[PDB]
Amino acid sequence: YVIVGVVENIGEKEIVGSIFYAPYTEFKVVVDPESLQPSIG
Amino acid sequence: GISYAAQGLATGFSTDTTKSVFAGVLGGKYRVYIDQYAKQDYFTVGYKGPNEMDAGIYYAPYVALTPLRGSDPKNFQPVMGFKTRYGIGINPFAILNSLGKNAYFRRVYVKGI
Repeated sequence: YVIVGVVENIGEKEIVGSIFYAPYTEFKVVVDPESLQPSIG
Repeated sequence: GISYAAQGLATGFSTDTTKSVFAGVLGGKYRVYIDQYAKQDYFTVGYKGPNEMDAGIYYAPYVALTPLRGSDPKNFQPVMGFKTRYGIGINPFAILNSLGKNAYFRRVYVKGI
């Protein structure tokens, strides 16, 4: 398909959009040394 | 006693046992080591020059005694260990070209002991 639409702002705020995204931080990467397999999540 | 059993340790009542290295030199010529995993009974004679390229067999460690660590939440028991990466090989003489072929070594099966 094809989509046409608009994201727009008033000053610094991206107030206009069909979809909005708001990440919550305080991308966390950790090592999990479970058993013999210290993988990264 | 040219080939040793570390008799000094025996004398001192096992002050060590050091059971990991070549025992000593037979004939004043051959450095001799115990195969602690020998399957039947045997000896192998081999040559080694001072040059690392004159061994006939190679072991070329990349990683050695690197610790491993962690924990098991099922019971929260520790995980500890060791890894190595070394590789082996021989003077090609052409593994398939190794079996019974490497001139640097001669293996004799021993019976009657």
